[PDB]
Amino acid sequence: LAFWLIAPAVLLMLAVTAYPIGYAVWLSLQRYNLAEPHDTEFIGLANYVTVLTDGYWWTAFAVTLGITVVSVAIEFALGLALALVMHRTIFGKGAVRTAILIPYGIVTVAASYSWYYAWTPGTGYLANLLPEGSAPLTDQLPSLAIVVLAEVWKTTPFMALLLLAGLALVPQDLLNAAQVDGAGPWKRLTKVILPMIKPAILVALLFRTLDAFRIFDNIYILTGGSNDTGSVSILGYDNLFKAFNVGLGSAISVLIFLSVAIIAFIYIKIFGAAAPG
Amino acid sequence: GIVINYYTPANEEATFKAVANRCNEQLGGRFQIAQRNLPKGADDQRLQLARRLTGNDKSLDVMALDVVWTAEFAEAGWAVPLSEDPAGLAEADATENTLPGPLETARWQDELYAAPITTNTQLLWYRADLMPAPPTTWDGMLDEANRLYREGGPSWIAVQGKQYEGMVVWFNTLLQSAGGQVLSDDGQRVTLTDTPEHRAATVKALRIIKSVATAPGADPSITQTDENTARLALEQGKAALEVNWPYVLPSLLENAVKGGVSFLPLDGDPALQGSINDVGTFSPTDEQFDIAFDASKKVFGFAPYPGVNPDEPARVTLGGLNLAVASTSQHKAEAFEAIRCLRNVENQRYTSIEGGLPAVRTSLYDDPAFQKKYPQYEIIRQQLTNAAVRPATPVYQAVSTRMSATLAPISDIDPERTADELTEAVQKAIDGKGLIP
Amino acid sequence: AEIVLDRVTKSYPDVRAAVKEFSMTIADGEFIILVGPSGCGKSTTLNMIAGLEEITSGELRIGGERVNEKAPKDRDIAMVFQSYALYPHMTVRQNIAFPLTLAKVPKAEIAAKVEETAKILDLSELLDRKPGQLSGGQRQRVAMGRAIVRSPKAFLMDQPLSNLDAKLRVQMRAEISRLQDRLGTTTVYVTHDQTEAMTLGDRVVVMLAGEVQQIGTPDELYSSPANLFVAGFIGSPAMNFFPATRTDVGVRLPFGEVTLTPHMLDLLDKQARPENIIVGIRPEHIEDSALLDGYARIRALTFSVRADIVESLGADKYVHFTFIARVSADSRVRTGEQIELAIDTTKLSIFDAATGLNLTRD
Amino acid sequence: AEIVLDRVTKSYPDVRAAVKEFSMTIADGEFIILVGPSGCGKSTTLNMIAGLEEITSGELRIGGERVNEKAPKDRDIAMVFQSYALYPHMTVRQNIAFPLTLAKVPKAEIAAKVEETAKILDLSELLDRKPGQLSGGQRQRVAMGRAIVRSPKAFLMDQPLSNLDAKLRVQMRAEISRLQDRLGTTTVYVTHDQTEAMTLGDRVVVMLAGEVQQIGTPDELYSSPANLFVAGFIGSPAMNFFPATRTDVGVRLPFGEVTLTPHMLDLLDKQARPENIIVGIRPEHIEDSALLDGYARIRALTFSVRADIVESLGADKYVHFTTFIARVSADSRVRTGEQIELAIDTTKLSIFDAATGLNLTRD
Amino acid sequence: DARRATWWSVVNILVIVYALIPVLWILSLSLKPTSSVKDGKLIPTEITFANYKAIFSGDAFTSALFNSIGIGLITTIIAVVIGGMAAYAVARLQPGKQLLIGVALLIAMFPHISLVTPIFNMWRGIGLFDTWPGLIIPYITFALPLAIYTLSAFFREIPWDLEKAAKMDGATPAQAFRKVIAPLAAPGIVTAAILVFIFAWNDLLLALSLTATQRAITAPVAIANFTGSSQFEEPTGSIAAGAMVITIPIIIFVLIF
Ligand SMILES: Nc1ncnc2c1ncn2[C@@H]1O[C@H](COP(=O)(O)OP(=O)(O)OP(=O)(O)O)[C@@H](O)[C@H]1O
Ligand SMILES: Nc1ncnc2c1ncn2[C@@H]1O[C@H](COP(=O)(O)OP(=O)(O)OP(=O)(O)O)[C@@H](O)[C@H]1O
Ligand SMILES: OC[C@H]1O[C@H](O[C@H]2O[C@H](CO)[C@@H](O)[C@H](O)[C@H]2O)[C@H](O)[C@@H](O)[C@@H]1O
Ligand SMILES: [Mg+2]
Ligand SMILES: [Mg+2]
Repeated sequence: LAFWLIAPAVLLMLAVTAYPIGYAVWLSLQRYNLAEPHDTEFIGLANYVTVLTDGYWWTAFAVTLGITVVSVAIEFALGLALALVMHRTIFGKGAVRTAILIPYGIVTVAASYSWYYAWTPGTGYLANLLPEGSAPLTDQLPSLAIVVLAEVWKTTPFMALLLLAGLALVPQDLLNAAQVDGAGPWKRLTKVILPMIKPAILVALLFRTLDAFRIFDNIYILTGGSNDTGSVSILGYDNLFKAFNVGLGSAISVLIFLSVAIIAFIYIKIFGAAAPG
Repeated sequence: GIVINYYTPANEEATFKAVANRCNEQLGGRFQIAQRNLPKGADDQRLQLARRLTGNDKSLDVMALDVVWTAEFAEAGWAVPLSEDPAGLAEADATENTLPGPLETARWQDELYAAPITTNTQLLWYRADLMPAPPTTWDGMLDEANRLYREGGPSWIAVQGKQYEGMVVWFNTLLQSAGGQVLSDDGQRVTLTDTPEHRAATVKALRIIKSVATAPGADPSITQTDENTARLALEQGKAALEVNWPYVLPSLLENAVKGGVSFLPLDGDPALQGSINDVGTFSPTDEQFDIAFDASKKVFGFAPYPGVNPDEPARVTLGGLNLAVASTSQHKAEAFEAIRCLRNVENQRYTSIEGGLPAVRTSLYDDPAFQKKYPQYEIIRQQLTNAAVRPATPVYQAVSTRMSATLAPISDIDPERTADELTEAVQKAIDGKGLIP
Repeated sequence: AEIVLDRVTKSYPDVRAAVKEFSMTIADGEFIILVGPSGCGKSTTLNMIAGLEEITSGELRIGGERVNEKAPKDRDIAMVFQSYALYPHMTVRQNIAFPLTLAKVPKAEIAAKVEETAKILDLSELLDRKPGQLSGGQRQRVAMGRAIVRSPKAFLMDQPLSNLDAKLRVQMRAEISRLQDRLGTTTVYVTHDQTEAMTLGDRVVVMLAGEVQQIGTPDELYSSPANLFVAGFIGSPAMNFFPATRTDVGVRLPFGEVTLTPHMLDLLDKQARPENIIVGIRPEHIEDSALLDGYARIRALTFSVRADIVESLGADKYVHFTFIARVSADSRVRTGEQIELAIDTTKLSIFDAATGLNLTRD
Repeated sequence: AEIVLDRVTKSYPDVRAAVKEFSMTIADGEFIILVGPSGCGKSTTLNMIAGLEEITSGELRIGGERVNEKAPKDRDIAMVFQSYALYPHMTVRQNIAFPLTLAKVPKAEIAAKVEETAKILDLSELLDRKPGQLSGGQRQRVAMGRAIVRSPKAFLMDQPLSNLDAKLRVQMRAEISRLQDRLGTTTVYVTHDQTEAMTLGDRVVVMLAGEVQQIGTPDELYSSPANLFVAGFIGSPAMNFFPATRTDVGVRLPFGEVTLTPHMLDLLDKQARPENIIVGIRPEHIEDSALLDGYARIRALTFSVRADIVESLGADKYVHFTTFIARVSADSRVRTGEQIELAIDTTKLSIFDAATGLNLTRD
Repeated sequence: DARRATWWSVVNILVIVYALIPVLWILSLSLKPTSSVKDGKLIPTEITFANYKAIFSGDAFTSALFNSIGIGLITTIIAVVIGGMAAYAVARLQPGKQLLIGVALLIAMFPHISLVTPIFNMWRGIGLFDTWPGLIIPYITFALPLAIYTLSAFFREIPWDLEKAAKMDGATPAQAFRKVIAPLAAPGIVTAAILVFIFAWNDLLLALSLTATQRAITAPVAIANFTGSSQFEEPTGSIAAGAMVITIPIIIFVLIF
């Protein structure tokens, strides 16, 4: 069976990864400028030894690291809470599940504009709560903070729905036995519920950690590239469409692709649980 | 049929859509101009054009590219040399009635690559009820703002402060008005400090910017102020002094007759009702035009750009739009006819009087009724005799991006340190070093 | 703790009562078996006492107070479910230990009690396997392990030894009965194995259709059942039943007449005499009428029938007629053979054909 | 179909074996009960026969041909699991009728046999309620029912009646034999509750440590146990055992001596007698020696003991003694702390090798 | 039982308002007149609908919805029908090797900036630039990894005894799936299709780099490059109305489910 069954899917996948990613590493080996379409030549590691060395890359990298690890930590922690109350609902039958979808269902650009106006000084409902002269969008660490808060609100149903699906399999007898051996809610949650759901949390938290690393819209609208900050997903876009350096912009693409592939490897290797075992 | 897609800045569309319609009534149905939008802020216009060009977009017909990109789009071959012209008429119509300066920006290595359609030097704007006459110098603006701050009024000096081309137009204006320059006339050499006089100008310019960025009662949002932020602030009445281009008027009289302006309510006046048509065009009878304009002079006014040194007339930087036919386009001869159509004198007139953009054909300066209908005309044409130019090189947008990145956030500027940063960063941009921020 | 139940009731969507107004009293350190048929109210009650289920009406008192609202931690009972559900995410070496870990027992003290428990329940070793490696007769014992660690206010064991070989069962039946006595802790237990129930029970509580039927030490349930169902349900094979009519010294059967002792003739006159009566007897009280001694030859009624089928079980045969007699294996009877049967008049029991109660109950 | 097994073997990581060179045969229409200790390898043998688990080595033959690697569909067995797993969403009817739906049977006939299954099984009302409403023996009934509707070549069953009250057990037990005989299909039953095995089992197989120990009829397993383990493992309570030593007329015991019958002496003259004999007696053969008649006495031995403890299950007194239970008839007047005298017909004795455990009196 | 029910209702209301507040802030900004969009107050007063009609007097947003719902619900199915076959194969048999899981994981990342770079070059020579046959190809390549890794990592964990029972009753595997797996995997698998629709309808970065004309301008990019139609007036009420009309298919769908 199974070697007939993969064929119609892998047929496409293999092509649309192999040509683009292979062609990426070729372009990164060349001097190549969008304004000079065939008038530049092979250059070895020149794009790497420059992009790995400049100050701008390490800030744009370090900020996506901070934003991903902070936003996933919060998105996970609130993800359990939304999952538990959606699973053991009583008075909120139907409605409790229904209201949880729309922060996933909204388009991220619309959400980010709403947060941008929420925080804009003298014209934002929660901006009006700050002491005068604060204007938080204008400063680096505050601009990080508001994009964390925007990203966290937008993402939490990604976690909570997957973790609810991961919890909904758990047989009630295991929870009754815990309850009659007197494990209070937190004791069971930690000694029974999480160990049962292990693989589904490491799947959900992996795909979130990746998504939270490659996220662009939520910083592009809320002060894109503004006073350092930014993100490696912005820095690569800019060095391609507003500087015309295909050699350098592809080298940024390869260097992040490798630097995220090791993260995809770590949650397979170190924590073990994934699709195959 | 046949369609010429005409790309113009979003903020220049209420004028350009209505003239494209005028032109479509003139062409007799052979072909039509269809207006399209590029983004609001200048640097995002170049971004979106360079994509459409590079991706071989067949829909792109004619571009309103910014006055400073002509060297880059000619060097890349994306905009046609005017000597491509199928009828042979383009270089004549580009030359025959324009100004020496507007027509010089369209040349790279002698040959023309574009035809001017608009030009603009910025002006100072002021609340005429809050102060008796506008100061002739930046120190005078700081004095009037500091006075108005103590007095507890709208003390913001509204200026372009975001990290974008805007923020760089201001710095080049101070440096050239203080007699310095960013690059040599060959474009090969960095000139913020080839000599102590250029440094002295540079540090003075930086110190002016730092002082207005840091002053008591300055706008806390200055580090994020677009030109649109600046205009609005003045329209919202939060700023008593503003430094913008020849715009405002369209939004002023419009917002006033919409009742959105606190100091100039015109919505309540029966003679001014119906002035704004169904598509939003300000279109009163000329007696209502004069009522609204006189009511504006009674509270609000405008003046030549402030000096750096007392008794020096300001060397204001050029802005503008240059049309060109795109190299990807099929309908080349029709597009060259369309550029010559959009540049006609009655549509130039229309553009300035119904929109605000200063037309570039010269014969309108010889028209007294135009001289009434566009009050700022005299000081625009005067400032244009004295105008500074952005430093012409194909490299330019790299210089703008690297140079502006040394300055933002504006309040942190040590003039000596940042003059050193500019001398390094501009050299690095000319050399093509590192990632662009 | 004592336990007391008054009018306790459970109902479900259909609403239909799973149990209707059960009531009993259990002293501190008693031992109770809640025996009954598949549908009779049991696991449901056990889950009500454990607090894993809403009491629909009535009152439950434990340890000197009413506890209807208290949560299952609060009640400090321990249980083994019918499903014997283990966690499949911990070796047995902590799956048994688990309650001691919630109780903050010191590491070596826990390990000692755990290996003592592991020897106590004859576990393969302290096997330290994942439960997916075990089967039934190991898994069910491991589940009972985490109950016998705790020493709770009371134990509630739901069919705990249902899945074990007979040589090991009796060993575990010794281990449970020693543990309850050494601890002095109230214990409730459920099984279908009445033979395991009888040897354990200080008191049995036979239940049918969500209703308690009779309560007492087995002696009463075997010798003095209150109705025909209890009389049929306890023992093996089931009680023989025959239609009958009273005589002023005895009773008529389908094959003769038995003189009653005067006590039954008084009680059957003290109660109203029914228009129809059924007589019941144990198959093990029916024997080959050749094998009798003088008092049985005096007291008994003898009749002959054909052994239409026969089976053997060591000390006894079963023989089939029209019914089973569980005759002694000294009988030389073969299949298809006429045999005489007899029983002692004192062992006959008499039942109302209308209300089903036993008139021979003492 | 025929079934045969050829040193079938299974092993797991630690490796250690779980079934070890097992060999057996089942004629078409036979009825075999597997019986043995807890944990000894029962479920795995049945799973490997059913094809739900993989044999390590040896050979399985069904129809007479080899079938080791063939899939569960290829084998045409119906099975009831050791823990009776169930489909949690499906209403009871469908939970039963499911294999008839895999057979694509006309829906009216599926529904009809769904009623016949419920009737023959006493699924009380064909209730069509979620499986979460019938915990306990109601679930186990439904779990069995799927099998008996299919009527395939073979039934393979794993303690199918365990959570049932006695009146249900005996009724179901008859229902199984009726079904098995009416279909004429091979049944391989599995239980470590033994009276169910003895009454069903046209052939009982005893297994220990992953190894077969005796294959035979109920009578052979009761009356010619191959060794002291199987002798003690069959019946309840277990066979009472004593050390013993041979005399030229029979054997010595901890309380006397038996003149052994000439037939058993001829068997004891096969090879030689061991330095110690384990004699063994069924507890239920032991009786009060006051009750015997002359035809038993001539072949009796008697001794007195103090009653260490006493119980009665009605039919029999279970009276404890020590050098044990004597499962005497309730006709004995004994109470604990009294002296009582224990006797039996010595024709009923068993004797075994104290070294290798084999029966010495093997018929 | 008020001690539970009051707390439980308060939390049930809390998550309801927390899921609404930014959507309501969009609606209030949308409905306030140009005099009061600057008022800093959440509760709207003196409501108007001017911003909505000023959008609908333009084909831009409708044509953006018209194409976007198309590409979104084409890709949400036509990728997943191949994703499910390979996910079933990787759950049942061993193509489910560690390397298939690792490759699906890496592509699950394939951060779209790293993919649009090489693509944009390809489409300078190949063309297909503004038509759907450009955009859908990288979209569906983002919609096989999800609809594969999550799809198998969830329904492969269904209980073994029920699968043994299905095998023992003789079901053919691909039909045993629909009869015995799919009816009980569904509450854990409905989410996979929703997460893919919420992606294939709902990204800017592809279309923002790979569309320009009215052709295939999808609803997210048609807001991200948009700014208010009145060039001389405050853009916020029009951007808010834009965001408001953009939400409509999702909130209507969530009210259907
Ligand atoms: N959650 C539930 N929903 C609906 N009905 C239920 C539920 N739980 C039990 N019932 C019904 O109530 C009855 C309760 O069964 P009960 O627990 O008395 O039997 P039991 O103790 O499991 O017997 P055994 O253990 O011998 O099988 C069942 O017959 C069942 O039909
Ligand atoms: N899934 C498994 N993995 C590894 N070893 C196993 C597994 N199942 C059983 N075993 C081994 O086989 C032995 C028990 O086999 P089996 O399951 O046949 O016992 P059983 O007799 O069926 O149990 P029961 O007493 O419930 O009838 C154990 O000693 C155990 O080591
Ligand atoms: O004058 C109106 C024009 O404003 C924008 O252009 C500005 O961009 C730079 C300054 O920020 C200069 O090139 C230019 O002089 C400025 O005017 C806008 O991009 C144009 O479309 C407007 O015509
Ligand atoms: Mg077993
Ligand atoms: Mg039960």
